[PDB]
Amino acid sequence: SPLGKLQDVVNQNAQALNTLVKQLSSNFGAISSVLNDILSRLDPPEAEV
Amino acid sequence: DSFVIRGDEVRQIAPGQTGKIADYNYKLPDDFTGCVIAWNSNNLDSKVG
Repeated sequence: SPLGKLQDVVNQNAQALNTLVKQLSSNFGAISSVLNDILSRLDPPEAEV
Repeated sequence: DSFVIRGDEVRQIAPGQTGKIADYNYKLPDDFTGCVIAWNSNNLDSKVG
């Protein structure tokens, strides 16, 4: 428990990286998170949007 | 650029439009800047037979 401060620093950094990686599964209003799916199922102007 | 096409295919003369005319006859780039002008030519371009 005494080393909890050092473990909080490691945990915060790990959580931040995990959140950043998890954000790649977010559509953000797009049809799909996957870029390849968007390119395959849409024409290039619609895909670019 | 001047050509004669069917009335249905007028929509295909646009950036990022997929059609028989667009794929194999006249292709417009997506980043194209300019004006597409189309008018009916039935009276002069159509003959009987």
